[PDB]
Amino acid sequence: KKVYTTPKKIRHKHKKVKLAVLNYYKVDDEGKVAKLRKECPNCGPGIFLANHGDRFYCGKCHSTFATQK
Amino acid sequence: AELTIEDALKVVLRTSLVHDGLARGLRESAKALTRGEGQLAVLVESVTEEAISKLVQGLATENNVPLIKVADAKQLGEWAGLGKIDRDGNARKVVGASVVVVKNWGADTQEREILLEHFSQQ
Ligand SMILES: [Mg+2]
Ligand SMILES: [Zn+2]
Repeated sequence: KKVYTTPKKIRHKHKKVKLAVLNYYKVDDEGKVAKLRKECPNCGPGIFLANHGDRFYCGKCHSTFATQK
Repeated sequence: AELTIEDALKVVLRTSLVHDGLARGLRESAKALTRGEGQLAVLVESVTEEAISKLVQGLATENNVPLIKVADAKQLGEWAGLGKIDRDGNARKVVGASVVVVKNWGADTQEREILLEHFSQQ
């Protein structure tokens, strides 16, 4: 064996980031159940569309979506 | 005393835990509600912010109401299963179960369904 070279550049993974969890669902005045954004057509409700500038995707399908809404 | 003091839901929860038919937490509960997964619903009475509770209520309303209040979350957790067993009886690290929703059911009829039926039919 020889000496280890080490050209630096140490990269770490992704630690999720805990965040505020849920905000994309609302109740107006009790009775009126109100949704933010839109649900997935490929798989049933419980999945929201990820809203960008003419870019949409879902997490149960991991990525598979494209159409603007 | 022989009558169940709202123990006609704890048993159900236990059964669900056993056969992995639990939507535990808020998001999971919501998911269960939105389609044909969640059939019974239990929420915390000591919800912080109240917004969460409101959301749960809204979800329950959607088409058909499965909600029942009972009492707290920690107790529910203790009943169902939170912690690495620990000795003969209970002694687990006491943390709340949050909003708990039943999938699958598993067990049939018993004293479990009568109270729920009563709640439904008014
Ligand atoms: Mg190397
Ligand atoms: Zn999807």
